[PDB]
Amino acid sequence: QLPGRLGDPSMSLGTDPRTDPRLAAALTQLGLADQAAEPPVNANSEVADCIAYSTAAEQAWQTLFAMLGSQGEPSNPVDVREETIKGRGGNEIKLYIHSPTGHTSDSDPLPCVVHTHGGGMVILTAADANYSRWRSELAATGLVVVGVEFRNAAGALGNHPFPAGLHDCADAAKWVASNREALGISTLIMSGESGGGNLSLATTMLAKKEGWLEEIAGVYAQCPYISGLYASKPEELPSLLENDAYFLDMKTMGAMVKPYDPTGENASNPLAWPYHASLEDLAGLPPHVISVNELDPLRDEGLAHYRKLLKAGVSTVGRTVHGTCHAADCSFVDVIPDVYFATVRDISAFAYSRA
Amino acid sequence: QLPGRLGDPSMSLGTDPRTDPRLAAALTQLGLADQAAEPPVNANSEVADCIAYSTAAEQAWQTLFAMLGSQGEPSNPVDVREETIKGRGGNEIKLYIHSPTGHTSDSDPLPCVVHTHGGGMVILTAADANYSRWRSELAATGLVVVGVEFRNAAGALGNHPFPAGLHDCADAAKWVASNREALGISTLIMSGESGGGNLSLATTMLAKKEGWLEEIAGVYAQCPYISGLYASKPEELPSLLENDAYFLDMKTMGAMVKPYDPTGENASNPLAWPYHASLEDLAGLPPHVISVNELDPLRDEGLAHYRKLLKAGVSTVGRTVHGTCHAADCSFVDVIPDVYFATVRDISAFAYSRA
Repeated sequence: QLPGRLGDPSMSLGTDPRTDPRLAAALTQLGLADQAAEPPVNANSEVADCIAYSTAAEQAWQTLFAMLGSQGEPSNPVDVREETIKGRGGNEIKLYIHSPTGHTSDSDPLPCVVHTHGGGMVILTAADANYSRWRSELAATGLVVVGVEFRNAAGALGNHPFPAGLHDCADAAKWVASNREALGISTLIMSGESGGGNLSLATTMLAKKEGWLEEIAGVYAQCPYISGLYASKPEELPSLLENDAYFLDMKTMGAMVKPYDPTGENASNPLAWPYHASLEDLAGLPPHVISVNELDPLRDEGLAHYRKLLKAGVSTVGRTVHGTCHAADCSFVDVIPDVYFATVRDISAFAYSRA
Repeated sequence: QLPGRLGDPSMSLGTDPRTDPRLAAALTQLGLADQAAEPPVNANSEVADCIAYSTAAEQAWQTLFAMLGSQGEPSNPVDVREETIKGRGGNEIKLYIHSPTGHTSDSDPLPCVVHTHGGGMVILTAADANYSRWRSELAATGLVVVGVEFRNAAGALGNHPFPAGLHDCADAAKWVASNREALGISTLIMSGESGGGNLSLATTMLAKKEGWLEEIAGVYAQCPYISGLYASKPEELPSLLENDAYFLDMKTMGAMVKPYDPTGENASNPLAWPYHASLEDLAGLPPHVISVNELDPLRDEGLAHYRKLLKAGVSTVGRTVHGTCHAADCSFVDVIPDVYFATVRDISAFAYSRA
């Protein structure tokens, strides 16, 4: 039998023999083990209706993710402070700066992660408890972690289509790069998951285009949401069928593409959807790690991009995190702590390896 | 198209779109990118002929690994010393002990890895350049690494069938566990690849059987060679077909099973072939990481074991290393250094996480 829904169309995260049983049990309690429901909007819906749907959904997702993340704290003490910087267009960008307690500009410099959160570039915020927890767990390993509060296509921080969020992430990375002494940092890597994996990849491609690529020492992109092809069911990406409605569903994602690119004119623009990068777009980029989730419909576009990076001559490591739905290793610290912390340690070790 | 030879029976490491192109290029120059040849012996061959073949094959593998493994040294200085201990039956077991230069019994204790090398439990030695390099690279991250020179079923260190090598690995681990102060170590994990993945898993199961399980804080098993089913195409293990003759040839491994278990009486003994463990056999084991290679015919038995460990309630992380043939991340340091060191960092971080 072929895996997932290729072998059994009725299969779900709750019934798939590949799911980590601890995660399956937690998903069942959250109502997320069964196949995701069909949404009232899709890729053919009007932009305004796609925006409204995403905006209406945001709080419920925030509530769910927060409870995964608010019930504890890192083993080592961490400080968080806020800084506001100016975007290229004059907008104010909030940064959440996480560091080990006692770390100052007089300390031995630590590696830095510029963190770009998920939510499909459309919803969720850096202030959300799951993302704050993630940045603090990273900082606790001996890192300065900068959480970018970038503009979103919808929701509380909307409504700002591509390239607004990308520009904010780029401007934040540039600020970090020009404030190394003040932050007490050595090198800088971009990292994030899902829509944030997209933004970390795209920020680095943009740095190349803008002549500041040397500031970025590496990229650790988790479960990247990078094809934009969820409405088109491309044959080259079987995971879209195999794991459809495993937390994420094609129809919902197809609707969520629209707020990011309302005209559709960026469907093959690598800065909007990195999966579409040419070798030339990637040439000369610093080392990358691409980390995908086994039971994720986005798995194959992440792995395809991993292969593209290699073809372009980029130093690239590719990792599948087994037993996990989309982004589970970024959030489910109370249920699969071994998996969660394996990823935290991997990202931190990678950051250290670039210094 | 289905992946690898499932979609195209003529596919090889050299033509598979999944292969890391750096690895593909290196294999092509070595003449090892094409499908591996049909062996002169198989599972139907007399045991004596399988032993003779295995013994004859050892030199070719050693020569290949020597060139991959001796051309450099760790970034941090490492000392190596030798200690000889007594096995339970009275044989002498050589240990290669690698540590950061300056590390003594008076230093702050470091985590320890007891390393069990590959070679299908039949060939290769701890003194081989690739294994020495691996242990030194691990030590360079801040570890004491103990390389066990266990008895083999064939070759220079033969001919000792199951359970000889297993007993040697167990006895080495017990010695390390009884000499923590002298070695300057905190915790110890078992780690190794392929046949050494088997031995690390089996050593830990034997510790459970013998009541000294508490001494082992974790297990990091790479590309484990654990089913013993290479002659038969079990349908639950599609990778055996998908990636057959990618570096490893399954008909060949069917022959190499025989020196380990000449009577065949241990084919479903979990201490010889951990894939056959029951849920009760695995209950109570300490945390595991199972790390498989994407383009490895052994991939699926490793992943199956990962899932069984979880079903038995063991804390388990599962990782696929993409772009790689069997064990490539353990040896091809000059060709895919980012992948090689990603694994070194992962093992070390796991060891630290148990202390």
